[PDB]
Amino acid sequence: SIPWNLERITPPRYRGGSLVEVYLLDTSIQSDHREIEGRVMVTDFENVPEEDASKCDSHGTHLAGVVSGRDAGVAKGASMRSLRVLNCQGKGTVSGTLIGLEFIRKSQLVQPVGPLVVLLPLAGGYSRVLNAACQRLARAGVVLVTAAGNFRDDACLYSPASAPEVITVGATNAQDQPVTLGTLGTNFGRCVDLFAPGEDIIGASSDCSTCFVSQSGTSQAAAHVAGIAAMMLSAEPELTLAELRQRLIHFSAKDVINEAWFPEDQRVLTPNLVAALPPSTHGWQLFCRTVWSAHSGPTRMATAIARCAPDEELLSCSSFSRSGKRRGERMEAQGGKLVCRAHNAFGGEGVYAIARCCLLPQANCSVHTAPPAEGTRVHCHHVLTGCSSHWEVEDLPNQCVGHREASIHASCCHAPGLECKVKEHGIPQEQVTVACEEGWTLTGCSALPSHVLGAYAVDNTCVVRSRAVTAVAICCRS
Amino acid sequence: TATFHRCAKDPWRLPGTYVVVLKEETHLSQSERTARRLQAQAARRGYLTKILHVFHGLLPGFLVKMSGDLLELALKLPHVDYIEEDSSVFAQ
Amino acid sequence: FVGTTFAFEX
Repeated sequence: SIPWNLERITPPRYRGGSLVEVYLLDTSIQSDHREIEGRVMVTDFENVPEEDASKCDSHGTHLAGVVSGRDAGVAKGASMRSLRVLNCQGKGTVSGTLIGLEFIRKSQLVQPVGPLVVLLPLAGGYSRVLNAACQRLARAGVVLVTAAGNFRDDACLYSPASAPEVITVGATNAQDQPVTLGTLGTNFGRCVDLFAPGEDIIGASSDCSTCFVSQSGTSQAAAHVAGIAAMMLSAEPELTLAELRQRLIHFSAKDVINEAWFPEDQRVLTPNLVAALPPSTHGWQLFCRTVWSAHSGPTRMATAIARCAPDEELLSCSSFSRSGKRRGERMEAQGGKLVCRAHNAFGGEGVYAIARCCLLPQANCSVHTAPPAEGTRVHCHHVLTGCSSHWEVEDLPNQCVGHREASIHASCCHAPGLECKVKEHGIPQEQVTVACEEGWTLTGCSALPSHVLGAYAVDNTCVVRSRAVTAVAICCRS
Repeated sequence: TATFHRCAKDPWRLPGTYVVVLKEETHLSQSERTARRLQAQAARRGYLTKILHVFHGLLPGFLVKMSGDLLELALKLPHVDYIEEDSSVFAQ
Repeated sequence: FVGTTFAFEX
């Protein structure tokens, strides 16, 4: 009888949202529906384009029910407030969405409450102004959750999906596979933070005040994460956006999506995570996440930059190109904070910078660099959390070792209470793989210096891709 | 240094309405004056304009209904960071 | 897959 989606997000051990308020920007809603009556406040804010009744409020009503519905909702408690930015045809404007976001911020300033979650179950093409407004609202301390988009395309080409600091959610089905429907389906790629149930999702139907209907979409998926976030923020109201994102990743089901569904180049970029509620088991723990940059593009001196949130530390930095035409990567300071920078090679199509960003308070971290030797070595003379290497040439023990013609960089942290170890694995090979042990957190992933495309952490597994390769994982714990 | 942007997905563009985004610390009083200035400069050129909304609190700026003919003029206004043509969003 | 969800037919 439990809807498949609500079971799916239930953790393997278990035992809401009322201190939190969830704003919904959507079609009009049937607020007297019994799933949500008394739980959704209609603001009567409205900014919608002209057209060009049951149908008018179907989308919004269903999603209010996914978030907060008394029988089929994720956060059955939660208070919601709704703004109307989509017309009867499900169409809105960028300007209308901006005015809506601005209305939420003004409301907050006039009558402050607790943590706010804003669900944006909508998408248009990439928009500079919409992304900037989202970013600004996130920096003001509001959590934003948005749909990845339903076009079976790269979510970075859409807004607010592509918007920095917003939690972007793709849709998976009952078999934990990405939703597809011909040329249509869940978006994917590096702007998606995680997936959540978004096919065959039962919820309030505006056909009648007690009716239910199954609907599909990345908005339904996003509504699950909005619900989960509201619950997480009720339990731990002081969470920063970066702490909340790290928990959502950490409590997700991992490696359950078959990545064959995605286009080949998007597989490495797309997180293999399906959202879940935190377990009754939660005592400090080391949380890390992998942050892929935008592709640098093909310019000879091109660089890609991957950054961490202000309250995170960059513990390592890697890079990847599909061709292998690569000059590696280095950690460089920038506004007094370390970023991961990767360098394209001459004639390369471009590269990605790949940061490992971790929540490590009281850490004092530095970088130790050695320029090319005649091989090259550097050590934390402190625990080593990461090795990087870059070169300027066209071709060839708390210690990092690089090529004799390359610079080598060690990330060294003073982190009392932190234990780290290094695990190596090598074989004759398109891909070699080495995983940290359960309860340990991968902080760094690199290849021992036959032609490597790059290296990247996937959860707590270090992956090395080549065209006698040895993967090296640095693993730490409290 | 002010730049123009519109939706790459051509069917989703909504020409004739523009979001004028001003530089980060621009004050509401300045946004309002910049809007009136655009309308005055436009009217002298024979163009009707309508200021639909003045933004403050997240981004400073304003929403204006006008011919795209005026974009070169608008990009030269004081405080302008960039201008974006309005476009469609859709239930997902 | 309902028509109220862009871009499904509905």
